[PDB]
Amino acid sequence: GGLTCASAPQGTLRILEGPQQSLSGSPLQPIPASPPPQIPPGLRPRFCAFG
Amino acid sequence: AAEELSRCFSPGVIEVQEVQGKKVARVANPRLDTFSREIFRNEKLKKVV
Repeated sequence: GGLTCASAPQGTLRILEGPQQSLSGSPLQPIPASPPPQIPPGLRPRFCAFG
Repeated sequence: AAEELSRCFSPGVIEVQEVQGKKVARVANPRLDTFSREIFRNEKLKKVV
């Protein structure tokens, strides 16, 4: 138990978690565009001129 | 063109009728028209009325 000074280390291992990327890199999934306003069907001339 | 003329007016003023089998248009009771003036947006038929 003299606890002498040992030599300098050769290198460094570093352990850390890696993320999973099987999900991302996929084609994007955007929010679907709301439709442009379309005229309602069944619009008729309700007003007829008097006389 | 008679059907376009019938639709560019109020329902009732243009009587489109099959005389020969072909359709011709005539004014029938022009009191019904509201002057929407929609015939003036049809470029071909704004010269015939």
